[PDB]
Amino acid sequence: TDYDDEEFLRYLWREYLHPKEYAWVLIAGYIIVFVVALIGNVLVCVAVWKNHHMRTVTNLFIVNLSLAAVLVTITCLPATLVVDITETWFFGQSLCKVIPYLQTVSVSVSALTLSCIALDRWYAICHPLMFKSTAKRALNSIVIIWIVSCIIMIPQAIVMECSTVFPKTTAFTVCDERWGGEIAPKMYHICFFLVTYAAPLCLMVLLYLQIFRKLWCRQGIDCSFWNESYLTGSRDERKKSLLSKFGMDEGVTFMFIGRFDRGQKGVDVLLKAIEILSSKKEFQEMRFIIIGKGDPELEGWARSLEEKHGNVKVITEMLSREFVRELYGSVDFVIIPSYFEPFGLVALEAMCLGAIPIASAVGGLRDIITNETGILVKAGDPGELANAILKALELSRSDLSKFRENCKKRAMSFSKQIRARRKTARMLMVVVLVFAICYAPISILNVLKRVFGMFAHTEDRETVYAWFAFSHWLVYANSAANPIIYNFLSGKFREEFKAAFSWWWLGVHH
Ligand SMILES: COc1cc(N2C(=O)N(Cc3c(F)cc(F)cc3F)c3ncccc3S2(=O)=O)cnc1OC
Ligand SMILES: CCCCCCCC/C=C\CCCCCCCC(=O)O
Repeated sequence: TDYDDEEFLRYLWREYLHPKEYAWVLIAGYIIVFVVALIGNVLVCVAVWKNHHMRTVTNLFIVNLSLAAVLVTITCLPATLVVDITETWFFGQSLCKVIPYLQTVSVSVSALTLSCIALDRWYAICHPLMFKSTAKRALNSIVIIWIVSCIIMIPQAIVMECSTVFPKTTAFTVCDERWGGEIAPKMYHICFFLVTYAAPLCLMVLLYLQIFRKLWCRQGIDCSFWNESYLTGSRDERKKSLLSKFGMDEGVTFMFIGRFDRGQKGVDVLLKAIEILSSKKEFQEMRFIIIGKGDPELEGWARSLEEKHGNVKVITEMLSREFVRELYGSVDFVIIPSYFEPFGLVALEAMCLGAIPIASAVGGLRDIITNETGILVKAGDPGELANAILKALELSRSDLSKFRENCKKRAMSFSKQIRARRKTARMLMVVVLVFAICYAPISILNVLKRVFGMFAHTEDRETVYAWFAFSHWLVYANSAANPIIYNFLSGKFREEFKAAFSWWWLGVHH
């Protein structure tokens, strides 16, 4: 008649010493999370492996984010519910090593996968080469993440130990970390806080802040304002009216709008090109509007060409938003001879209103301007810009209306891409924020406990064990939350969630 088999009876003989009866609010909260995390995360894998349009690098990682969340929801979640209520280990020495090893590996996989998503997004949106990763490269990085996590969390499995604690007189079994010397655990739990929480979050905040700044602000094209409908009449009716205001008659109009910079916007390239062209009879067919302020030398050069030629006009005063809109929907060509332009907001603004851009083949403008929607040249070459202004005149003897419609369709198509990339970043950023808030209490509490040595001398252990149990539930709640973020913030996931639910209950879609 051996009593080694029964640990639950020994817990009943001690149950009176530490009652809680907030156990029902924790059991209810653990069941709710268990169902939502298991249903939601499996739907994530299914929705990606069903639809081949969904197999993007961002989503393949998101599946590897749900694979680790299903692993803990099954193996680690029920064991945490029992321990945080009974304060006893009922699962034996072998599972005292495996279960905590499975949740440290899962926390490492989750931090490194979220960092690779930010990394992949930054190399695709911010890096000047605009890298386009493949599904093969995303799966090999996924394999490596699991290999790395399984190695770096091996010391945790060695350290866990299941021991019977004798001090009323009825002993009970517990599973905890057991280190030799109080010097190694403080070193390790610093390295755990860094690799799993601190270092990834600082990396992702720095990568997503550059992604937010580019997509929201630097590429923030307001299509509600830069629109064709705000104009009146036909384009040649607006052009000749505009020229007559500056004392010019009809002619192919060229427009520059930008600061007079020494190295950047490139008005010095345009000023050099006008002097090249000024020696030709084709010059008197052209009209130039140079709008800008800045370097005093280039100003004097622009006012010197303005005095000499009657088809050059320089505007140095501050222009209203609607005024630049009137120019874009009037002039024939807009010249952007930039040395450095990583966003090309001027091109999107001008093409949306019909202007045909003659721009440098630099990153922001090279992406937007194609072979059928404008003319590209070398950034620092005034002679190649002079040739392009001659080609724009030759083309302007025919009807340019076909090119204007291509420009409007290309700038709108490019704004759709920005708006699509924006929604994906906003969704990923919420996931990160929710990851930060969910792991914040348990990461801080384990640093204060294991490194700083807090909670050792207790004033009241109820509040400390309550905060510990609450923070532990929040970690599994993060696995419940992410599929809800995908449903609220991604239309591709939302419809695929509805199609998998309709098949599962009704069989109505498939
Ligand atoms: C599920 O069951 C058990 C879990 C644990 N552990 C644990 O509570 N945490 C808390 C924790 C964090 F601090 C940070 C974080 F990002 C995620 C976490 F979950 C650990 N904290 C530091 C190192 C290793 C672990 S841990 O081994 O995962 C211990 N004993 C168990 O059962 C006997
Ligand atoms: C105490 C130090 C422990 C070191 C843990 C740091 C783990 C980082 C190592 C590998 C992370 C895997 C990144 C895979 C590269 C893929 C790049 C990509 O395409 O995003």
